[PDB]
Amino acid sequence: QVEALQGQVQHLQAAFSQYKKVELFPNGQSVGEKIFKTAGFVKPFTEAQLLCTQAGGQLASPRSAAENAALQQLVVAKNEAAFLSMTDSKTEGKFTYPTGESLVYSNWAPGEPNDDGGSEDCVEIFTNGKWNDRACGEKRLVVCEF
Amino acid sequence: VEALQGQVQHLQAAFSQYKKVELFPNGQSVGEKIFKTAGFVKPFTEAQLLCTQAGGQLASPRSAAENAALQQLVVAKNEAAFLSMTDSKTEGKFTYPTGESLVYSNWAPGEPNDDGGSEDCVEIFTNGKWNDRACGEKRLVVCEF
Amino acid sequence: QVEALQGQVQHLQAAFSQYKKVELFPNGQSVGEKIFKTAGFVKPFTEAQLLCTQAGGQLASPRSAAENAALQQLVVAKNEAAFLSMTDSKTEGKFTYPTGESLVYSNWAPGEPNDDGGSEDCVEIFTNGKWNDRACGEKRLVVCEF
Ligand SMILES: OC[C@H]1O[C@H](O)[C@@H](O)[C@@H](O)[C@@H]1O
Ligand SMILES: OC[C@H]1O[C@H](O)[C@@H](O)[C@@H](O)[C@@H]1O
Ligand SMILES: OC[C@H]1O[C@H](O)[C@@H](O)[C@@H](O)[C@@H]1O
Ligand SMILES: [Ca+2]
Ligand SMILES: [Ca+2]
Ligand SMILES: [Ca+2]
Ligand SMILES: [Ca+2]
Ligand SMILES: [Ca+2]
Ligand SMILES: [Ca+2]
Ligand SMILES: [Ca+2]
Ligand SMILES: [Ca+2]
Ligand SMILES: [Ca+2]
Ligand SMILES: [Ca+2]
Repeated sequence: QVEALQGQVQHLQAAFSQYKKVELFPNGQSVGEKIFKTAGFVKPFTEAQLLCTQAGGQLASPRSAAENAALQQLVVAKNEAAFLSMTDSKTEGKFTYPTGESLVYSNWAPGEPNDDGGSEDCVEIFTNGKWNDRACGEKRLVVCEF
Repeated sequence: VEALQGQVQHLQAAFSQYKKVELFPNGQSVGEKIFKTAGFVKPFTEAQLLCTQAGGQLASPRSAAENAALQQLVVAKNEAAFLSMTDSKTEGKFTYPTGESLVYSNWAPGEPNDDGGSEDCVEIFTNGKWNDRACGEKRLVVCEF
Repeated sequence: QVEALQGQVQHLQAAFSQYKKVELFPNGQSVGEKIFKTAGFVKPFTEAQLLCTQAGGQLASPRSAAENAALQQLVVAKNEAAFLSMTDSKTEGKFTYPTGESLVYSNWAPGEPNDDGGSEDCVEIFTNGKWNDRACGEKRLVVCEF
């Protein structure tokens, strides 16, 4: 019986693995156990953030060079800089994930973050993978992670 | 017979993650039903063909809960969508594709009104309310699975 | 534990069967054990090929009338001719799959392939389903198989 129930499960694993690859083409990227997926359009930080959380995930939060490179592929493909989840709204100069935890990785472009105009508390990632603090009111590519 | 339970556990976790990814950003889950928009507009007939060939049917909200779920997609695309119901067989009596009569409705004030004497299809607005409309018009294609 | 486990697998099978239909709508077509999926946009051959391979698949390669007809439904729906994976770049006049093996099926339009202008080594499929050898530098609908 187990011999049969397992043949059912392994058949399922096979079909599921194929559908996973199909799902990620062409708006997603898998890295480790995390999955980045772009919505394809642009929006202000607040709305971008609400879209991701309501979908059961959150805004892209690269925690390593590999994750950042994975996210960059999506930005490059859509040719639109994207918003990350991190902000320094609570304490100027100190960026944190939505959980309040401090960054464990960063890829700031030379000269950033600079809080230009005295009001750049959000983060965007360029097609070259570098980060820049930007005003939360600007519209950027929406990319969520799951 | 335990390493098999380990596989099922891994599958449940992975499949659960994949479901969320799939629904973003064009689908809405509610109960055992799934609404998904194609992202473009089409006349009723073509819109209906697209859903049936895909193994489903045009959105058919049967409760305040399903309508709210469907409303989220319409609002997201800012484009009214077609429902599956029509009164083309018997004017004034809207039915599902199967044939049964509506078990739920959310008509806007004064609707349905067969305006111009030619509105046998139904569209749902960004506000969730329904309006009977000419089937030849082009509206957001949303199917249910 | 079996009865409780048989219930889980049954639930998984039911949920998966539903999600396969959801996934294929509206850019995919399933035929046999193969799945065709269009990215929705056009690109030259080299760019198209890279996109599919990096996603873990390859450009559409219909190996039968059934597969070709399924691929045709996508091209018709997007109203855009697509690139297939085969080319005769190595040996002029001899089309092969990415693996180098010879074609086991073809659906050439009358008179094709004609290596027009002596520079057509790629293949495109029209909305009517026929094939035509074309210059790889042209932009065509991107469709991958998994
Ligand atoms: O528009 C804001 C933007 O302007 C320039 O590009 C730079 O000073 C950036 O650091 C800054 O974020
Ligand atoms: O244009 C048709 C449309 O006009 C108005 O919006 C209303 O009378 C609707 O009931 C009707 O369907
Ligand atoms: O030149 C592009 C195209 O022109 C005509 O349609 C035919 O000769 C085709 O074989 C050729 O590929
Ligand atoms: Ca999908
Ligand atoms: Ca500040
Ligand atoms: Ca700041
Ligand atoms: Ca800056
Ligand atoms: Ca009528
Ligand atoms: Ca009517
Ligand atoms: Ca009306
Ligand atoms: Ca040649
Ligand atoms: Ca040639
Ligand atoms: Ca030719």
